[PDB]
Amino acid sequence: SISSQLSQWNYNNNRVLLKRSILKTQAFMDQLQEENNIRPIFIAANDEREKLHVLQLNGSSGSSKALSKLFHSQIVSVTNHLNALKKRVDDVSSKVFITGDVNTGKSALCNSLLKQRLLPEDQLPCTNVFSEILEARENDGIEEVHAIPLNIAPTLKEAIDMYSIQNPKTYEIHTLKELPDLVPQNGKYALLKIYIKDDKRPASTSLLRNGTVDISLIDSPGLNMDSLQTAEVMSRQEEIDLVIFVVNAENQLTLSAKEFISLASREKKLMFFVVKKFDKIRDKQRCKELILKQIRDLSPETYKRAADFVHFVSKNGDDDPYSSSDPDPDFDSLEDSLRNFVLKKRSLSKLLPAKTYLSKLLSDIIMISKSNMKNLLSIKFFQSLYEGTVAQKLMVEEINLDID
Ligand SMILES: Nc1nc2c(ncn2[C@@H]2O[C@H](COP(=O)(O)OP(=O)(O)O)[C@@H](O)[C@H]2O)c(=O)[nH]1
Ligand code: BEF
Ligand SMILES: [K+]
Ligand SMILES: [Mg+2]
Repeated sequence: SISSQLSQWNYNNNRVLLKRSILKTQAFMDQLQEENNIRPIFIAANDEREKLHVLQLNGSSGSSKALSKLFHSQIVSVTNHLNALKKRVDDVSSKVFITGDVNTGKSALCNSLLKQRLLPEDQLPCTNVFSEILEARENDGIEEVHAIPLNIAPTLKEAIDMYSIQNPKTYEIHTLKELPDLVPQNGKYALLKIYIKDDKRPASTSLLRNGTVDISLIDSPGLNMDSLQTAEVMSRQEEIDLVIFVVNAENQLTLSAKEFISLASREKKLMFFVVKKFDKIRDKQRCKELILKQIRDLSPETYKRAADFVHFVSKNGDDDPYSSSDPDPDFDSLEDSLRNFVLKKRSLSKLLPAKTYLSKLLSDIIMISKSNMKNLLSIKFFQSLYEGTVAQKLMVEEINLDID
């Protein structure tokens, strides 16, 4: 159809423009890394309103060689993030990350979205290993679990990245119902690839076989369990396009939740907030007000669109209650907003994280440049960098993603 073809043509245009800005911005990062290597860069002391958005420098030239090394590792971190964004902008699929504190109902929500009791769901801490659900066409139609062993690479990210269906040395095969035995084994597995078919449902009601976009769901291990587990959730975030953040109604957004949201918000201006266990709350209106106020503070653009992105969903499994015909307008409304965001609003759902991150990073570089401008060799460098990064930020702000 016309409006579908129009979204595709707009999506391709925006993807071209963002890729171009990513490459230019990486060059500025490379230029800043070389300059700092020969003449360490002055870092100003920032109050809270003027704190940098992406370049996390705990230290300043007034109060803090060791500052130079923190800067270098900051640029490396940003470079890795820009590469991850560039991979995502070029990837046709949409990866959805379902995360939150332990025991908020993450796996129950994934079962809800898949309309079956597939992922282990339990009163006590359960999911210790990233569980990615994909349609089985990627695995030649075969429904099974590929369990990626930690011991195939030095780091979990590297184990994940060397997995190939074509190379059996990178995974163990297991049946779908071995999953309750697999998801606790974070001392053994980096990640579970869970391949399923959904052949009895039409594309209109099938999330994984929707017929226009390849989607995978990643069920996260919980926040606030272990330092290593939290660090892995923090870094998996930048390799995924969309976050669904799951909130326990009794606790609202805890400090561990806010630390994740605040880190993800460097690129994810928009994200879903799904509040579970609201059915248990006695003072429902006071609870709802608390949650909404925290979202306003942590994710103001999500708050403006709260009707599309904030949902209260009590569906859980503790005959299959996830494919039951019983009416559930709360879940139905979440499923509809998710499909609309992912399938129809691709420029926003896929590409807004790239624009948001570039905008904030260019801002930071603009601030550093202004701070480092009147050796005189260094003066000319920061004048060129100021003028170039200013122009690039204006170009990124030109890119209009709200065209669907
Ligand atoms: N009453 C109620 N129980 C829920 C809800 N969501 C999840 N549960 C239950 O809470 C427990 C934890 O769910 P689980 O999905 O394992 O949470 P996860 O650890 O965050 O993945 C399970 O017993 C679920 O059945 C909800 O909205 N209401
Ligand atoms: F019990 Be975990 F938060 F899936
Ligand atoms: K649990
Ligand atoms: Mg779980």
